[PDB]
Amino acid sequence: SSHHHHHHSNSMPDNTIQWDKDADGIVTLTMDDPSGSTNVMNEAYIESMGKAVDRLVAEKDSITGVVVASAKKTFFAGGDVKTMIQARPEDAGDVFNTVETIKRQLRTLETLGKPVVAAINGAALGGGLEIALACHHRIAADVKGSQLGLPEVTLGLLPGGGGVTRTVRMFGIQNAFVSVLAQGTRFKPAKAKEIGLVDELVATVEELVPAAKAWIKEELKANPDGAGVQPWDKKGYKMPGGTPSSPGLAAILPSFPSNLRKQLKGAPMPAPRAILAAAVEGAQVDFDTASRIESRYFASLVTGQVAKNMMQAFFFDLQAINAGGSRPEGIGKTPIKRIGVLGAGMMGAGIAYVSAKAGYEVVLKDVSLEAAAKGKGYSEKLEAKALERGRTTQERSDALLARITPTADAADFKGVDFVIEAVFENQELKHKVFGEIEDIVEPNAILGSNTSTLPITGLATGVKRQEDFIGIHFFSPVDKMPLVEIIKGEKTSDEALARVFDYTLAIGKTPIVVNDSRGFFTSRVIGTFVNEALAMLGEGVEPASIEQAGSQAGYPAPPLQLSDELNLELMHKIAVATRKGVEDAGGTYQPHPAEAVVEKMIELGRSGRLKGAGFYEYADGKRSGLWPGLRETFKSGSSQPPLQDMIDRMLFAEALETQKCLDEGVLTSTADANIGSIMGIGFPPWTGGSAQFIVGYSGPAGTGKAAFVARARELAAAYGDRFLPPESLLS
Amino acid sequence: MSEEAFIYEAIRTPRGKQKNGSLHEVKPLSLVVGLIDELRKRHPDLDENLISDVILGCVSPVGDQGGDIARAAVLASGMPVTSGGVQLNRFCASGLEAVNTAAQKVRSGWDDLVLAGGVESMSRVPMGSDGGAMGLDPATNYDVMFVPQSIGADLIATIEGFSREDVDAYALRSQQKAAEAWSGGYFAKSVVPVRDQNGLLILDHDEHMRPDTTKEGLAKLKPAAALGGFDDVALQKYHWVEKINHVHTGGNSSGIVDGAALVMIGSAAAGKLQGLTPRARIVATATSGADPVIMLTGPTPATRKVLDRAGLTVDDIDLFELNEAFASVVLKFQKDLNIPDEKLNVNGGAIAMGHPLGATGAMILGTMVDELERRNARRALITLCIGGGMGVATIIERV
Amino acid sequence: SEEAFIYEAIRTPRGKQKNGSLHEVKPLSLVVGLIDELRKRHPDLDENLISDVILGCVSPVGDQGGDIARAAVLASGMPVTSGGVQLNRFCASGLEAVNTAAQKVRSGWDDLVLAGGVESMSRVPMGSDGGAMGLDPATNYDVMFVPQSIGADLIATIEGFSREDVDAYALRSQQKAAEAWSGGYFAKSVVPVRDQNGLLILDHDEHMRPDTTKEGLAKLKPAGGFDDVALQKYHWVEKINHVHTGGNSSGIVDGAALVMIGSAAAGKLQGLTPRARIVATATSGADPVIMLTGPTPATRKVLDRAGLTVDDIDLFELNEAFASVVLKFQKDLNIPDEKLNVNGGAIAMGHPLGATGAMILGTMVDELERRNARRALITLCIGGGMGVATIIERV
Ligand SMILES: O=C1N=c2cc([N+](=O)[O-])c([N+](=O)[O-])cc2=NC1=O
Repeated sequence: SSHHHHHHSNSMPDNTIQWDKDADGIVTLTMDDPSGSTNVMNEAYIESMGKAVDRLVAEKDSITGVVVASAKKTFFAGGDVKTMIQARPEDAGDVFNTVETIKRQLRTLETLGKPVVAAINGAALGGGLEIALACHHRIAADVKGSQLGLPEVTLGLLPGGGGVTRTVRMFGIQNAFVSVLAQGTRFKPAKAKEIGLVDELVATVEELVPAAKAWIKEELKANPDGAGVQPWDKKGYKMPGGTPSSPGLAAILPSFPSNLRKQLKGAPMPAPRAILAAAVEGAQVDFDTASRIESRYFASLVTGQVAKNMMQAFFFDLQAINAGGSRPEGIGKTPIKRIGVLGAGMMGAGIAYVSAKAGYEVVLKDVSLEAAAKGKGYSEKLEAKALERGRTTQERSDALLARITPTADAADFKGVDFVIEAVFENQELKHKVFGEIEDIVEPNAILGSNTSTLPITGLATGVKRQEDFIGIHFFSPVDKMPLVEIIKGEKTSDEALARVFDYTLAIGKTPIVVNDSRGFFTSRVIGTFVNEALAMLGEGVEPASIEQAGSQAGYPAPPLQLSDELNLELMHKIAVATRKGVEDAGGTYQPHPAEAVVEKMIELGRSGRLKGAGFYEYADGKRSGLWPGLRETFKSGSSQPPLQDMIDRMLFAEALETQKCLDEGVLTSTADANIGSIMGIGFPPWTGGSAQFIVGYSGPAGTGKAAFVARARELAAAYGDRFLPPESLLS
Repeated sequence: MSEEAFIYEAIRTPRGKQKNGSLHEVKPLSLVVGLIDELRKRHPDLDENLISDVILGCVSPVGDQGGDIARAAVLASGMPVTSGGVQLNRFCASGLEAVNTAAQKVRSGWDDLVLAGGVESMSRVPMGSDGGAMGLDPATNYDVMFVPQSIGADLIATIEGFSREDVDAYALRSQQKAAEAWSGGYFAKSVVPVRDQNGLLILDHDEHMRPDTTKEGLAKLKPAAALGGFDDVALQKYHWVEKINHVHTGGNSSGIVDGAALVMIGSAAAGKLQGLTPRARIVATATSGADPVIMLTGPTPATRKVLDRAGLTVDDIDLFELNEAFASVVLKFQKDLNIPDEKLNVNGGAIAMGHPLGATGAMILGTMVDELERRNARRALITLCIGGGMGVATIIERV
Repeated sequence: SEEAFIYEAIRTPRGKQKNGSLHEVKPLSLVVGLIDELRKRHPDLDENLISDVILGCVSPVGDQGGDIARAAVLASGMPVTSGGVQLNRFCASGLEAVNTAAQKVRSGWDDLVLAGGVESMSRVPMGSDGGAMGLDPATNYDVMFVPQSIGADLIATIEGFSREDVDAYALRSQQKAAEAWSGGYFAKSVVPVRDQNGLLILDHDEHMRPDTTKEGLAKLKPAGGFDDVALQKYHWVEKINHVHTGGNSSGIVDGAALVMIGSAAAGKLQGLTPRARIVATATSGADPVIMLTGPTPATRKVLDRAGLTVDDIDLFELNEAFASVVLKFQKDLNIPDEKLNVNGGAIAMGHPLGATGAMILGTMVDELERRNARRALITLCIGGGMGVATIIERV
């Protein structure tokens, strides 16, 4: 019943809200947390808003309207992740009471009998937007960088401060879930006003509070009976799209969970289904009962394991990387003038597009002008699709394509201070291609290589300045894949790391730093994923089950489909190089059981999508379906393991392989392993990464590293020694 | 388990079609009262005080079908106020469940004479009108992988290998045998024509029938769950299946119709005291189930259980009556138990005449009572699949 | 042939209508919570031997539509072969489910059956399902449809029950319900409701007003021309004395109840200990306008059917729909006052339509065992003029 966290009995949190009442009786609450640069929904805020809301009630006779504003660059962003990530199952009561107290304050503000206007000066994300949604009118400043939304589903949470309950009562169940809640979409101020999230816009922040007080003065004069009354608090309120008992919405309502299950492909992500349950259940009862249900589902997510995985990766791990965690400490800046891409394939053309989209002049060289020209057409094809979708102007798109200069002459790399080679996976080819350009480019130019497997130290011997040679690994398609794997050669200087680090941030991608070792991190770990699936196929498991297993595990692409695009001939020479290194050192090579399946498909002339046929069939450039001869070739169906066994084998192979990379020194931090596996090779976000998967594993037999080892030993006894955990995981 | 339960009367209304149907103007309460008044016409001297309960199956008990429609029939038809009245809902088997529950009440000895049957006016109260604890609860719907019956039937045809021509061949077979049964006079005394408050005829035949159905006409129909996502959900459980072959259309699936059926069940002493002649005996009943996503494989374990409970095998049964909800379900049932074709739905089924959810079980039960007498045969086994993957089966024996 | 035994009888607490604790709880969850409690009582129970689940529900629409019994089977992870059927016989649905389960067990064609009922009246108010007896003018004009409260006021007028008489019965129901709670009688059978996090939602019967006084009951006010309709049939009555209020009538609440029933062999096979035996069941009826007079011939019928009399019965449990109904029943059969609704009734604890019959049934199973008594007779009046009665014997 109270607006405060405690009601009994040293140390109290600071005040974060400034109070000001004008002569008209308009109170301006200015949130300004002194402990940071951004207002956050922490214990200091809850106490500060509690006093303010108590004061609004005590002085209601002398108060005519309220304005909620901020003194930071942003409006209000997020909650206390450090506290919510520590919530144990036994802490469910505390979590429940906290969000109930938070919403009790916003509900009093909402039913004050007076108009409350939010002056949104900057970003209002998560808890910030929830405060604004509790106001009766929302004005945002159309400023650069301003974002509005409820992105807590991306951390495994849900909008627990009224975000679910209010958006559903503003837009209906379907629109609120699809457009705002299910994916936590961020919106620019113009988009926010368009969908109903924001009511009015202003050009500058200085107009906000005056325009807010203006709207108060006009709302009081024009609509005195409905001032400070939300639409759902009026007698004739009718939910958009109907309530679950309305015949129209009831006809399509049972299909909402199945459509969500279609989207998620059966992956174990509990937050979206918790949002759907809270939304629908809330729409069946009054606002207050709906709000309390919202608290129970929220507490269910916060104390769960998936939210801790997601909070660990997408908040803590990402922030450490973005703060230069893998970047060398004392290195300055070196701006880039002209980028030179070698090769106009899918990789080289995608690299030139994301470089031009960032504002860089790119020279796109290939062996023929016809080839380089068709490479720039990749950028024109993406810009033409962004023009139709209306995401960029014709004036801005023309300047983007004008920074791409397709050529076939090596002399056109004159004045280039950043080289990104993306030619065929062959050492002496890259040696030759770099030799033809190392003297034409600037003497301080970075010599980057987009290599998947060949070690950078060996590639560096083909140039003169090996200190400026480095591995800059992108992922197809470059215009969408957000990771850049930076590979440190033995001769690579620390300054070269920082320049590629800064370049990665300039083009809007996330970097990880990896020490030189064949397979690096991404390619080596993703190999164990497709190898486990090809093993199952050779063991007689149904292909349809293998693909279903990969999708229900949470992967963006099933493993047989991914194998057809990695090309099986490339997988072959990867094992040949591995077999050569062992047998040249005098050892005995233990081949992976998948190698027999690769060489089998090579012999049958089905080496992948690039050569027209693989595990799938391809017609007119599109994938048709599983090759019917696949079942007869491998006796599909003779082995029928549990689906979870198939799922765990793929996840554990990568998790175990990540632990080796950490042990061998390939990776330097768990943050790089988690983000690198999520953004690079598509490790399921619900795991929080392939390293987090170990410390946060949850199965029927328990949770944590101990339960991971027990399950790994369970898999090893039934499928092979490769599932045995390393000594680093044992006690 | 002492008293033997006997069927004394089993009648039904004709089934009116969904679109521009003759029964659309007829309240479902009237369809039942009409059958009650027919029973009075056939036995004017029966002491209705000896009727202890009226049990009606109804899958959508809302609106015209809410408020315990069985009790409404007792009061509206002027039956004794001590005759009770209870509605039950066990999805498609509600009609047969009502009969089975009536028979089990007689066997316990604590009931003497019971009316049982069902009513479903699907043109007035569409399937789903009652909402549903599974549909209105995404937390439930997400966990238990809800899949509509039409997709389970397509999945059955895919696994078992029933082609589009196979299911359409059965659909043609159902239309033919239904027309032969009507033309042969088989339904003359059990299908009670519906009349208005003035005695004017409203419907006297199963107007959903398409007796001039051809193989080519069936092949021209389009497959039928139009929102999507359920196929992906289904294949998430049946992960070894790659593609669902949608083969079911409106011509090889049960018809949406209006109708009702009444069955009179009592002990030997009850019928003897009221001067009634027993037509058949309830030998055994059973209830089982199967996979909830495939949903429609429930009739098989319920049939094996009722056979084992009665100490019989498939050979001992003369007639098999299975609800024609979907052609593939019947072909799966026939394939599993090696049912001879000449013994399976010998007078047609729901594909031809319709499937009034809550009443279907009592309709096909009475259809077998009449066909056993017409053929002078001994045993018949009646079964229906159920939503949520349940099964109900009943064995009757001619007396 | 077979004898039917009760092995478990549990119920949720009853949450009130206004600002009730159970209003945020879907009725499906109420049932699933009780299923999970039975599993806790017998974790080694082979659920495959459960052949049906029978639930009473008077308003099977919305959250209660679509065969909520089958939903409980699927949502709780019970075997798909465990069945699931919803039935509606108005107020007796909960007891009708128990009787039907017993009769199925007696027929030998069911081995182990779960029975009970569920009614979330704060989410699905009564009348939400519609109905021909109310919404069809042709048949409404013939059956003389009258709300049950007026039938109760009519009973008090004929039998001569004053306003003080019905309030005096309402007082002892509050006193006896409070004494049963404080005495620990309900400590085992009332299963507290919790949310998905384990947090408590409700652990007691909110509708109870244990500080009720006779002076407070007098301050209450009594509740379409239905008076003229009733007096048209009962023509010898000049005026109906409206003595029933919200304090001497049943409370509108949310709740659910479950009862596990099976044969002696079925229980012995599963290591269960029988608690009581179902001796006999009966169904009868009475006037559909006065409505609530069905229990008297139904109780007489179940006594003759079991070869018993009132003197053979230790406890009488009649649902407290209205005070005059219970006083009419007590007067007709001359029930001793210390044998009637000994642990309080719906006036204090509430009447969750579809679940009530199973709740008061389990209430007598516990009280027979606690008193070490032999027989109890349970009965409920029903809308439309019906009556259901059951006799149980402690084992
Ligand atoms: O056709 C027959 N039908 C029978 C039916 C019954 N019946 O139970 O109704 C019995 N019998 O009573 O044993 C014997 C029968 N013997 C027959 O040969």
